[PDB]
Amino acid sequence: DNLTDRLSRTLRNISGRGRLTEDNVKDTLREVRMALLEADVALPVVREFINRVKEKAVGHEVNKSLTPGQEFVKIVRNELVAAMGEENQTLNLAAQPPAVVLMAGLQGAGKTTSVGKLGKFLREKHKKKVLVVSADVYRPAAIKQLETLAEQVGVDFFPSDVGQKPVDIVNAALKEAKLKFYDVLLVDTAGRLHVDEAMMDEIKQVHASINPVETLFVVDAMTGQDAANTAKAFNEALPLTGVVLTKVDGDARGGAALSIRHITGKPIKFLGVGEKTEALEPFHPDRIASRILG
Ligand SMILES: Nc1nc2c(ncn2[C@@H]2O[C@H](COP(=O)(O)OP(=O)(O)O)[C@@H](OP(=O)(O)OP(=O)(O)O)[C@H]2O)c(=O)[nH]1
Ligand SMILES: [Mg+2]
Repeated sequence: DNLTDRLSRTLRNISGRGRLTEDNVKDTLREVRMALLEADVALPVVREFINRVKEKAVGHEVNKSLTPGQEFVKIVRNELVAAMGEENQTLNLAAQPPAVVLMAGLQGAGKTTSVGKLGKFLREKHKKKVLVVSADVYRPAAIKQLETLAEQVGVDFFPSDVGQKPVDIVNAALKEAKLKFYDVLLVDTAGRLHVDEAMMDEIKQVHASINPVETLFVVDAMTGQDAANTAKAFNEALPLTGVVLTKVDGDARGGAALSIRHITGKPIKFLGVGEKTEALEPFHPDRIASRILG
Protein backbone atom coordinates (compact mmCIF):
# COMPACT_ATOMS: atom_id res chain seq x y z
CA ASP A 1 0.00 0.00 0.00
CA ASN A 2 1.12 3.59 -0.47
CA LEU A 3 -0.07 4.47 3.07
CA THR A 4 2.24 1.79 4.51
CA ASP A 5 5.34 3.29 2.81
CA ARG A 6 4.52 6.89 3.76
CA LEU A 7 3.74 6.22 7.44
CA SER A 8 6.60 3.75 7.86
CA ARG A 9 9.15 6.30 6.50
CA THR A 10 7.71 9.17 8.58
CA LEU A 11 7.78 7.04 11.77
CA ARG A 12 11.22 5.47 11.05
CA ASN A 13 13.05 8.81 11.29
CA ILE A 14 11.39 9.54 14.71
CA SER A 15 12.16 6.07 16.18
CA GLY A 16 15.93 6.64 16.29
CA ARG A 17 15.71 9.98 18.15
CA GLY A 18 16.45 9.73 21.89
CA ARG A 19 14.29 12.77 22.72
CA LEU A 20 11.45 14.46 20.80
CA THR A 21 10.94 18.25 20.79
CA GLU A 22 7.30 19.45 20.79
CA ASP A 23 7.99 20.84 17.29
CA ASN A 24 9.40 17.40 16.31
CA VAL A 25 6.13 15.74 17.49
CA LYS A 26 3.91 18.38 15.78
CA ASP A 27 5.84 18.15 12.49
CA THR A 28 5.56 14.32 12.42
CA LEU A 29 1.79 14.44 13.12
CA ARG A 30 1.22 16.88 10.20
CA GLU A 31 3.00 14.43 7.87
CA VAL A 32 0.83 11.57 9.28
CA ARG A 33 -2.36 13.64 8.79
CA MET A 34 -1.43 14.20 5.14
CA ALA A 35 -0.74 10.49 4.54
CA LEU A 36 -4.13 9.37 5.93
CA LEU A 37 -5.96 12.13 3.97
CA GLU A 38 -4.09 11.09 0.80
CA ALA A 39 -5.28 7.52 1.52
CA ASP A 40 -8.97 8.61 1.34
CA VAL A 41 -9.45 8.23 5.12
CA ALA A 42 -12.37 10.41 6.27
CA LEU A 43 -11.49 13.74 7.93
CA PRO A 44 -13.70 13.04 11.02
CA VAL A 45 -11.56 9.88 11.58
CA VAL A 46 -8.21 11.61 10.79
CA ARG A 47 -9.11 14.59 13.01
CA GLU A 48 -10.02 12.43 16.00
CA PHE A 49 -6.93 10.21 15.49
CA ILE A 50 -4.52 13.18 15.38
CA ASN A 51 -6.12 14.73 18.51
CA ARG A 52 -5.92 11.41 20.41
CA VAL A 53 -2.19 11.03 19.57
CA LYS A 54 -1.41 14.69 20.47
CA GLU A 55 -2.99 14.34 23.94
CA LYS A 56 -1.15 11.06 24.62
CA ALA A 57 2.14 12.18 23.00
CA VAL A 58 2.71 15.26 25.17
CA GLY A 59 6.50 15.47 25.47
CA HIS A 60 6.44 14.67 29.18
CA GLU A 61 4.90 11.21 28.52
CA VAL A 62 6.93 10.45 25.33
CA ASN A 63 10.33 11.78 26.56
CA LYS A 64 10.05 9.75 29.84
CA SER A 65 10.99 6.53 27.92
CA LEU A 66 14.58 5.72 26.88
CA THR A 67 13.06 5.18 23.43
CA PRO A 68 10.84 8.23 22.94
CA GLY A 69 10.61 7.57 19.22
CA GLN A 70 9.47 4.04 19.95
CA GLU A 71 6.88 5.27 22.43
CA PHE A 72 5.52 7.70 19.83
CA VAL A 73 5.36 4.99 17.17
CA LYS A 74 3.40 2.76 19.41
CA ILE A 75 0.83 5.40 20.31
CA VAL A 76 0.15 5.79 16.61
CA ARG A 77 -0.36 2.03 16.32
CA ASN A 78 -2.71 1.89 19.33
CA GLU A 79 -4.92 4.71 17.99
CA LEU A 80 -4.98 3.23 14.44
CA VAL A 81 -6.40 -0.02 15.92
CA ALA A 82 -9.00 1.96 17.88
CA ALA A 83 -10.18 3.64 14.68
CA MET A 84 -10.28 0.40 12.65
CA GLY A 85 -12.29 -1.45 15.27
CA GLU A 86 -12.75 -3.28 18.57
CA GLU A 87 -10.80 -6.57 18.75
CA ASN A 88 -12.46 -9.20 16.52
CA GLN A 89 -16.17 -9.03 15.74
CA THR A 90 -17.63 -12.42 14.80
CA LEU A 91 -21.04 -13.60 13.57
CA ASN A 92 -23.37 -14.76 16.41
CA LEU A 93 -24.29 -18.29 15.31
CA ALA A 94 -24.84 -19.39 18.96
CA ALA A 95 -28.56 -18.50 19.06
CA GLN A 96 -31.48 -20.71 17.93
CA PRO A 97 -30.68 -22.56 14.67
CA PRO A 98 -31.07 -21.84 11.84
CA ALA A 99 -28.82 -18.74 12.00
CA VAL A 100 -29.89 -16.32 9.26
CA VAL A 101 -27.16 -14.11 7.79
CA LEU A 102 -28.76 -11.63 5.37
CA MET A 103 -26.24 -9.94 3.06
CA ALA A 104 -26.67 -6.57 1.31
CA GLY A 105 -24.56 -4.39 -0.95
CA LEU A 106 -24.64 -2.40 -4.16
CA GLN A 107 -24.03 -4.31 -7.36
CA GLY A 108 -20.40 -5.30 -7.95
CA ALA A 109 -19.39 -4.85 -4.33
CA GLY A 110 -18.90 -8.61 -4.39
CA LYS A 111 -21.72 -9.86 -2.16
CA THR A 112 -22.40 -13.01 -4.23
CA THR A 113 -18.69 -13.94 -4.14
CA SER A 114 -18.63 -13.14 -0.43
CA VAL A 115 -21.61 -15.43 0.11
CA GLY A 116 -19.52 -18.30 -1.19
CA LYS A 117 -16.42 -17.19 0.76
CA LEU A 118 -18.35 -17.06 4.03
CA GLY A 119 -19.93 -20.50 3.49
CA LYS A 120 -16.51 -22.11 2.96
CA PHE A 121 -15.22 -20.38 6.13
CA LEU A 122 -18.19 -21.52 8.24
CA ARG A 123 -18.06 -25.18 7.08
CA GLU A 124 -14.26 -25.56 7.03
CA LYS A 125 -13.34 -23.56 10.18
CA HIS A 126 -16.53 -23.98 12.26
CA LYS A 127 -18.12 -27.23 10.98
CA LYS A 128 -21.46 -25.53 10.32
CA LYS A 129 -24.04 -27.19 8.06
CA VAL A 130 -24.71 -24.27 5.71
CA LEU A 131 -27.47 -23.42 3.22
CA VAL A 132 -27.47 -20.46 0.81
CA VAL A 133 -30.19 -18.89 -1.33
CA SER A 134 -30.52 -15.95 -3.77
CA ALA A 135 -33.33 -13.34 -3.83
CA ASP A 136 -31.66 -11.54 -6.76
CA VAL A 137 -34.33 -12.48 -9.36
CA TYR A 138 -33.40 -9.31 -11.33
CA ARG A 139 -30.35 -11.06 -12.86
CA PRO A 140 -30.93 -14.79 -13.72
CA ALA A 141 -27.30 -15.75 -14.35
CA ALA A 142 -26.68 -14.44 -10.87
CA ILE A 143 -28.63 -17.25 -9.18
CA LYS A 144 -26.58 -19.77 -11.16
CA GLN A 145 -23.42 -17.99 -10.03
CA LEU A 146 -24.29 -18.74 -6.40
CA GLU A 147 -25.17 -22.32 -7.37
CA THR A 148 -21.77 -22.82 -9.01
CA LEU A 149 -20.08 -21.18 -6.04
CA ALA A 150 -21.95 -23.36 -3.57
CA GLU A 151 -20.54 -26.56 -5.12
CA GLN A 152 -16.92 -25.31 -5.28
CA VAL A 153 -16.99 -24.56 -1.56
CA GLY A 154 -19.16 -27.48 -0.49
CA VAL A 155 -22.31 -25.91 0.93
CA ASP A 156 -25.95 -26.59 -0.07
CA PHE A 157 -27.94 -24.44 -2.51
CA PHE A 158 -31.69 -23.69 -2.28
CA PRO A 159 -32.97 -23.06 -5.82
CA SER A 160 -34.70 -19.89 -7.01
CA ASP A 161 -35.80 -18.39 -10.33
CA VAL A 162 -36.68 -15.12 -12.03
CA GLY A 163 -40.45 -15.32 -11.67
CA GLN A 164 -40.72 -15.42 -7.90
CA LYS A 165 -40.85 -12.86 -5.12
CA PRO A 166 -37.89 -12.22 -2.80
CA VAL A 167 -40.05 -12.52 0.35
CA ASP A 168 -41.45 -15.90 -0.76
CA ILE A 169 -37.90 -17.02 -1.68
CA VAL A 170 -36.39 -16.46 1.74
CA ASN A 171 -39.44 -17.81 3.56
CA ALA A 172 -39.13 -21.06 1.63
CA ALA A 173 -35.37 -21.14 2.39
CA LEU A 174 -35.81 -20.71 6.17
CA LYS A 175 -38.60 -23.34 6.20
CA GLU A 176 -36.27 -25.73 4.44
CA ALA A 177 -33.28 -24.78 6.59
CA LYS A 178 -35.26 -25.79 9.70
CA LEU A 179 -36.53 -29.07 8.20
CA LYS A 180 -32.99 -30.37 7.55
CA PHE A 181 -31.34 -28.98 10.72
CA TYR A 182 -29.10 -26.43 9.08
CA ASP A 183 -26.89 -24.30 11.29
CA VAL A 184 -26.89 -21.17 9.14
CA LEU A 185 -28.79 -19.83 6.15
CA LEU A 186 -26.91 -17.25 4.08
CA VAL A 187 -29.30 -15.10 1.99
CA ASP A 188 -28.00 -13.28 -1.13
CA THR A 189 -29.69 -10.08 -2.28
CA ALA A 190 -30.00 -7.68 -5.27
CA GLY A 191 -28.09 -4.35 -5.50
CA ARG A 192 -29.08 -1.14 -7.31
CA LEU A 193 -25.75 0.86 -7.75
CA HIS A 194 -27.15 3.44 -5.27
CA VAL A 195 -28.85 3.16 -1.84
CA ASP A 196 -32.43 3.99 -2.90
CA GLU A 197 -35.74 3.42 -1.05
CA ALA A 198 -36.49 0.91 -3.82
CA MET A 199 -33.58 -1.23 -2.54
CA MET A 200 -34.23 -0.49 1.15
CA ASP A 201 -37.90 -1.43 0.97
CA GLU A 202 -37.08 -4.90 -0.44
CA ILE A 203 -34.28 -5.61 2.08
CA LYS A 204 -36.53 -4.48 4.95
CA GLN A 205 -39.29 -6.77 3.75
CA VAL A 206 -36.96 -9.76 3.51
CA HIS A 207 -35.37 -8.65 6.79
CA ALA A 208 -38.75 -8.42 8.51
CA SER A 209 -40.10 -11.83 7.47
CA ILE A 210 -36.90 -13.68 8.36
CA ASN A 211 -35.46 -12.00 11.52
CA PRO A 212 -31.77 -12.35 10.75
CA VAL A 213 -29.30 -12.41 13.57
CA GLU A 214 -26.67 -10.79 11.35
CA THR A 215 -27.24 -8.17 8.64
CA LEU A 216 -23.96 -7.77 6.74
CA PHE A 217 -23.25 -4.89 4.34
CA VAL A 218 -20.80 -5.87 1.62
CA VAL A 219 -18.93 -2.76 0.48
CA ASP A 220 -16.23 -2.32 -2.15
CA ALA A 221 -12.92 -0.99 -0.83
CA MET A 222 -11.82 0.70 -4.01
CA THR A 223 -14.61 3.18 -3.63
CA GLY A 224 -12.50 4.57 -0.80
CA GLN A 225 -14.35 7.02 1.41
CA ASP A 226 -17.62 6.23 -0.38
CA ALA A 227 -17.61 2.77 1.22
CA ALA A 228 -18.18 4.31 4.64
CA ASN A 229 -20.75 6.76 3.28
CA THR A 230 -22.61 3.99 1.43
CA ALA A 231 -22.64 1.79 4.53
CA LYS A 232 -23.66 4.75 6.68
CA ALA A 233 -26.65 5.03 4.32
CA PHE A 234 -27.79 1.41 4.47
CA ASN A 235 -27.20 1.41 8.25
CA GLU A 236 -29.45 4.45 8.62
CA ALA A 237 -32.23 2.78 6.55
CA LEU A 238 -31.92 -0.71 8.17
CA PRO A 239 -29.37 -1.36 10.93
CA LEU A 240 -26.26 -3.45 10.23
CA THR A 241 -24.46 -5.93 12.42
CA GLY A 242 -21.26 -6.06 10.33
CA VAL A 243 -19.48 -4.97 7.18
CA VAL A 244 -17.55 -7.09 4.69
CA LEU A 245 -14.94 -4.93 2.92
CA THR A 246 -14.17 -6.57 -0.45
CA LYS A 247 -11.39 -5.95 -3.04
CA VAL A 248 -8.88 -4.88 -0.33
CA ASP A 249 -6.11 -6.39 -2.51
CA GLY A 250 -6.59 -3.68 -5.16
CA ASP A 251 -7.26 -0.49 -3.13
CA ALA A 252 -3.54 0.18 -2.39
CA ARG A 253 -4.73 3.23 -0.39
CA GLY A 254 -6.85 2.04 2.54
CA GLY A 255 -9.11 4.46 4.38
CA ALA A 256 -12.35 2.54 4.01
CA ALA A 257 -10.98 0.14 6.64
CA LEU A 258 -9.91 3.01 8.93
CA SER A 259 -13.09 5.02 8.15
CA ILE A 260 -15.98 2.41 8.27
CA ARG A 261 -16.00 1.68 12.02
CA HIS A 262 -16.28 5.30 13.05
CA ILE A 263 -18.40 6.72 10.22
CA THR A 264 -21.01 3.92 10.46
CA GLY A 265 -20.65 2.97 14.13
CA LYS A 266 -20.71 -0.76 13.27
CA PRO A 267 -17.77 -3.13 12.78
CA ILE A 268 -15.96 -4.51 9.78
CA LYS A 269 -16.28 -8.23 10.44
CA PHE A 270 -14.75 -9.71 7.31
CA LEU A 271 -12.42 -8.61 4.58
CA GLY A 272 -12.38 -9.75 0.95
CA VAL A 273 -8.81 -10.05 -0.22
CA GLY A 274 -9.11 -11.96 -3.49
CA GLU A 275 -11.37 -13.24 -6.28
CA LYS A 276 -10.71 -16.78 -4.95
CA THR A 277 -13.08 -18.58 -2.50
CA GLU A 278 -10.28 -18.87 0.10
CA ALA A 279 -9.78 -15.07 0.12
CA LEU A 280 -11.95 -14.21 3.13
CA GLU A 281 -10.09 -13.00 6.21
CA PRO A 282 -11.63 -12.20 9.65
CA PHE A 283 -10.89 -8.58 10.58
CA HIS A 284 -8.24 -8.21 13.26
CA PRO A 285 -7.36 -4.52 13.63
CA ASP A 286 -4.05 -5.18 15.52
CA ARG A 287 -2.62 -7.14 12.55
CA ILE A 288 -3.59 -4.42 10.00
CA ALA A 289 -2.03 -1.63 12.12
CA SER A 290 1.23 -3.61 12.39
CA ARG A 291 1.42 -4.07 8.59
CA ILE A 292 0.77 -0.32 7.95
CA LEU A 293 3.67 0.73 10.23
CA GLY A 294 6.04 -2.14 9.31
N1 LIG B 1 -9.98 -8.62 -6.48
C1 LIG B 1 -11.09 -8.94 -5.78
N2 LIG B 1 -12.24 -9.06 -6.48
C2 LIG B 1 -13.39 -9.37 -5.87
C3 LIG B 1 -13.40 -9.59 -4.43
N3 LIG B 1 -14.66 -9.88 -4.09
C4 LIG B 1 -15.40 -9.86 -5.21
N4 LIG B 1 -14.64 -9.57 -6.27
C5 LIG B 1 -15.07 -9.41 -7.67
O1 LIG B 1 -16.23 -8.58 -7.67
C6 LIG B 1 -16.93 -8.79 -8.87
C7 LIG B 1 -18.42 -8.78 -8.61
O2 LIG B 1 -18.76 -9.83 -7.72
P1 LIG B 1 -20.28 -10.18 -7.43
O3 LIG B 1 -20.27 -11.25 -6.39
O4 LIG B 1 -20.96 -10.42 -8.75
O5 LIG B 1 -20.80 -8.81 -6.80
P2 LIG B 1 -22.32 -8.51 -6.42
O6 LIG B 1 -22.78 -9.81 -5.85
O7 LIG B 1 -22.27 -7.40 -5.42
O8 LIG B 1 -22.96 -8.13 -7.72
C8 LIG B 1 -16.43 -10.11 -9.42
O9 LIG B 1 -15.71 -9.81 -10.60
P3 LIG B 1 -15.91 -10.55 -11.99
O10 LIG B 1 -17.35 -10.95 -12.20
O11 LIG B 1 -14.82 -11.58 -12.08
O12 LIG B 1 -15.56 -9.38 -13.02
P4 LIG B 1 -16.13 -7.89 -12.81
O13 LIG B 1 -17.54 -8.08 -12.32
O14 LIG B 1 -15.18 -7.26 -11.82
O15 LIG B 1 -16.04 -7.29 -14.19
C9 LIG B 1 -15.51 -10.67 -8.38
O16 LIG B 1 -14.43 -11.40 -8.96
C10 LIG B 1 -12.11 -9.43 -3.74
O17 LIG B 1 -12.03 -9.60 -2.52
N5 LIG B 1 -11.03 -9.12 -4.46
MG1 LIG C 1 -25.16 -10.48 -7.42
